[PDB]
Amino acid sequence: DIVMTQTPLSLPVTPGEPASISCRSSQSLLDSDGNTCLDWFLQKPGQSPQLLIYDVSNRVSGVPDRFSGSGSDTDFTLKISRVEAEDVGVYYCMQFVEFPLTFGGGTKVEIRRTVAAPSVFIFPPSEDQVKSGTVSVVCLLNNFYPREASVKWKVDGALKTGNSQESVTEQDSKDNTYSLSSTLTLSSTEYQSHKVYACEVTHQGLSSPVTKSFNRG
Amino acid sequence: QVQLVESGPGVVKPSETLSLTCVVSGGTPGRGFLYWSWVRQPPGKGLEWIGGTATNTDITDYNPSLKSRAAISKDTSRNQFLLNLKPLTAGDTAVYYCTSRAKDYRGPSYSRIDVWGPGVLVTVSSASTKGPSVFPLAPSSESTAALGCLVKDYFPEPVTVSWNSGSLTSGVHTFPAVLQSSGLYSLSSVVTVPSSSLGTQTYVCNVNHKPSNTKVDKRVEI
Amino acid sequence: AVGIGAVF
Repeated sequence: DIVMTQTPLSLPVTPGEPASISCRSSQSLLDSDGNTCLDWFLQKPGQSPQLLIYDVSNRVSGVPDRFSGSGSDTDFTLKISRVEAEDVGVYYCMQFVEFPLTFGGGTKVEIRRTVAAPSVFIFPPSEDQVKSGTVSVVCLLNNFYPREASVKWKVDGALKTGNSQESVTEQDSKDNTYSLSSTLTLSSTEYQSHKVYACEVTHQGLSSPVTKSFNRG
Repeated sequence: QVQLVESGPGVVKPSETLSLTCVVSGGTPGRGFLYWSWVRQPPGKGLEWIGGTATNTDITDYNPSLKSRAAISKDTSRNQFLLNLKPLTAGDTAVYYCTSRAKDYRGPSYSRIDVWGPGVLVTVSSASTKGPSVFPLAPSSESTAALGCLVKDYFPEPVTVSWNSGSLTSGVHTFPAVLQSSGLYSLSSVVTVPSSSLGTQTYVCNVNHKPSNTKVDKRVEI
Repeated sequence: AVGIGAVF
């Protein structure tokens, strides 16, 4: 199989600034008739991929001249001269000089906005949950940017690793922020064998980490 | 080539067969042929070409990575083409797309026909259908408060969550589900409101899981 | 090229 390598995996761009996405093949994409068989697709959020550029540099009808494609036999570049909000999504390169057809790994373009610190909340489990046999303690990070953040769980003041899972929303269409949930799951006997539960959040918008805690009962 | 519509079972067990149908609604006439492909995307991952076939022939091209588990066929009289996959692994859970591609020489300039179906999510799992357990998430914050609902240990996807029968939409975040080691899914839905409204406004989360025919409404109060 | 048709 021809290996397609795409860089980067994630590209935050401030609106109006240029973006560049690179793709490589492990073999030449030049076919017998002299065509270089490399296409570019864009998959907008919650939608199917669709064709954006074909044969390295040809724009599909409706694609703005801001998009341009260039390349050699093995090295290809998709350039966006000034990124706009409608450009967000995952870009994929694909070769079709030979079977099997293979795709690059994708580049997620998102809008860069000003830094915004998360609002942090902690939710102690309800009495129903405690009678259920298993307990989930929820930590919410609301409306923050950029995506990178650290969430640490503390049980009776001690760092607790394992038994937690995270879920992140996609960038909000309205304010361009992210929200994140971190859930600590414990057995009920384990939950009731401790007194203090806390989540600590580190984020570029905070000068020092923010801790939210509760005392069980 | 005006439209592609995928259909098939949304959940398939690992011993069973994954069967998908793609119905092609054609466009303006032309001479030649199209190439129809199946492409899949695992949750949060990239695209993988499964296989395909030209409309004029009965020979199918397959991705070797798919271990000869895929069988793709077509019928232009039934304006359809089909994907069959067996045996299955949890690694085959994905959104499956059908695609139609051709170089278009009918115009004054060379152009492309490139059409994708909306895709169908197929989850492969031995888990049994199970309704979710819904628990309130009550505020533990002085200017604004946050409330939520935890919907846990359900199968399969999806579940839908609204607040106050859909009347409350501003500030709502419903998080993507996470697959637990048990094979079930859990998520939370949250909303931020002014704390002063906590005494005057009632907040109810409405949870709908149709695969298990489960509907729950929980009041969330302090 | 492979995996692509041609209409005229």
